[PDB]
Amino acid sequence: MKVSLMAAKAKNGVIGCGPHIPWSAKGEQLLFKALTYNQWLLVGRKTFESMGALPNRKYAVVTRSAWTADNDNVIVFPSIEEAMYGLAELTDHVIVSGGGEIYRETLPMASTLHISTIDIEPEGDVFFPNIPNTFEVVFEQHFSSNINYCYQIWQKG
Amino acid sequence: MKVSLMAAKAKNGVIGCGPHIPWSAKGEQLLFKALTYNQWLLVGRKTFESMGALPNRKYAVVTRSAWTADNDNVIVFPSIEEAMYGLAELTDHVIVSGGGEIYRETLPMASTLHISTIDIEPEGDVFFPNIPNTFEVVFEQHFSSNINYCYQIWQK
Ligand SMILES: NC(=O)c1ccc[n+]([C@@H]2O[C@H](COP(=O)([O-])OP(=O)(O)OC[C@H]3O[C@@H](n4cnc5c(N)ncnc54)[C@H](OP(=O)(O)O)[C@@H]3O)[C@@H](O)[C@H]2O)c1
Ligand SMILES: NC(=O)c1ccc[n+]([C@@H]2O[C@H](COP(=O)([O-])OP(=O)(O)OC[C@H]3O[C@@H](n4cnc5c(N)ncnc54)[C@H](OP(=O)(O)O)[C@@H]3O)[C@@H](O)[C@H]2O)c1
Ligand SMILES: CCc1nc(N)nc(N)c1C#C[C@H](C)c1cc(-c2ccc(C(N)=O)cc2)ccc1Cl
Ligand SMILES: CCc1nc(N)nc(N)c1C#C[C@H](C)c1cc(-c2ccc(C(N)=O)cc2)ccc1Cl
Repeated sequence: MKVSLMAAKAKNGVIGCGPHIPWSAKGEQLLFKALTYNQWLLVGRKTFESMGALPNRKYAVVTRSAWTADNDNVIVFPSIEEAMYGLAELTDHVIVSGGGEIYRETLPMASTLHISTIDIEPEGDVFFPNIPNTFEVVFEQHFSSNINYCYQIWQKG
Repeated sequence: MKVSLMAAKAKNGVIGCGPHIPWSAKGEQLLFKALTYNQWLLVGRKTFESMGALPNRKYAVVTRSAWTADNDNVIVFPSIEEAMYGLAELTDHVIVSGGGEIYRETLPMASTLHISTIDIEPEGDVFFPNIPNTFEVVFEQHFSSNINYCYQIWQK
C-alpha cells in the first residue's frame, strides 16, 4: 500500500490556528478536492471533527480514546500501525490529510507529498514539519489568486 | 513562457466524437478545474464552442475563419504562432486544453503534460497524439469512479 500526504502550509510553516486553517485561498481547495476524490484519507481525530465526513471520500481516523464516528463511511483505529494494516486490506493507496500530529507521525511513511504553499504569514499554533531531503520536487505550478499559492509534488527517491 | 498541456484520453486514444467527449468519468473534471484555475488556456475554436467560457480562466482561441467571441476573457488569434507570441506578452504559463488538432500542433512545445487516461474504449473520430519518448512520467495516481481513470504527469 502506497502512502501519500496532502497539506497546505503558509509561508511561515503555519497550518492551523486552534481548530481553524487561518487563510482562505481561492482555488487551492480545488486541488485538495480533486486529488482526494474517491480516495482513502487518513486523518487525526481533531482534523476529522473539523472537516467532517465529506462526500465521495472514505476515512480512516485514529484516536487514543474510545471516541467513535457515527458513520459507516469511516473506520476508526486505535493506532496508525493498525490503520495502515487495516487500510492495506481495503486499498492500495491512502492520502494522509492532516493534523499536525498526524503529519509528523506519518511523514517518514510517505512516498509522495502534495504540498501547497500559501503566500501568507498568519498567526497559528500548528505547524507543518520541515520536508526532509529524502524527497525531491518533480512538479510545480504557481497560482495567482486573492492569496497566491504554489503547488508542488514531491517524490521519495 | 511555460507551455503545459492537459488532456483526458480513453484507453484507445479517443478524445472526441463529433463535438462531444464520449464518456463521463465522474470526478475527472476536478483535476482539469484545479490545474486550470486562474490560468490562461489555449484551445481550438471547436473545443471552445463545446466548452463554456467558464469563470476564473482566460482563453486564447485559434481559428482560421472570421469567427469571434463575446466574452471579455477570450482573445482570438489567427494562428498558433500568433497565439503563442501574444500569450508570451500576457502570461507566464499557458495550458493547452485541447482540440485534437490543437494537441497535435502544440505537443512539441509543451514541457509538461497532464494526462488522464479513462478506463473506456469508445467510438470516436478525434484522437490524442502519440506521446514522444522525450517525456517521462514523474507522477501517477489511480481513481475509482463510475469509469475509472489514471492521472499521470509527464515532464519533458
Ligand atoms: N493546512 C492543512 O493542510 C491542515 C490539514 C489538516 C488539519 N489542519 C489543522 O491542524 C490542526 C489539527 O492538528 P492537531 O495536530 O491538533 O490534531 P490531529 O492530528 O488532527 O489529531 C490529533 C489526534 O489524533 C489522534 N492520534 C494522533 N496520533 C495517534 C496515534 N498514533 N494513535 C492513535 N491516535 C492518534 C489523537 O486523538 P484523541 O485525542 O481522540 O486520542 C490526537 O488527539 C487544526 O488546526 C487544523 O485546522 C491543517
Ligand atoms: N478529452 C479531452 O481532453 C478533450 C479536450 C478538448 C476537446 N475534446 C474533444 O475534441 C474534439 C474537438 O477537437 P478537433 O480537433 O475537432 O477541434 P479543435 O482542435 O478543438 O479545433 C479545431 C479548430 O481550431 C482552429 N485551428 C486549428 N489549428 C489552427 C491554426 N494553426 N491556426 C488557426 N486556427 C486553427 C480551426 O478553427 P476554425 O474551424 O474556426 O477555422 C480548427 O477547425 C471535440 O470532440 C471535443 O469534445 C476532448
Ligand atoms: C483545502 C485545504 C487543504 N489543502 C491541501 N492542499 N491539503 C489539505 N490537507 C487541506 C486540508 C484540510 C483539512 C482536512 C480540512 C479541510 C476542510 C474542508 C472542508 C470543505 C472543503 C470543501 N471546499 O468542500 C474543503 C476543505 C475543512 C477542515 C479541515 Cl481541518
Ligand atoms: C474536463 C475534461 C478534461 N480533462 C482533462 N484532464 N483535460 C482536459 N483538457 C479536459 C477537457 C476539456 C474540454 C475543454 C471541455 C471541457 C468542458 C468542461 C465541462 C464541464 C466543466 C465543469 N464540470 O464545470 C468544465 C469543463 C466541457 C467541454 C469540453 Cl470539450
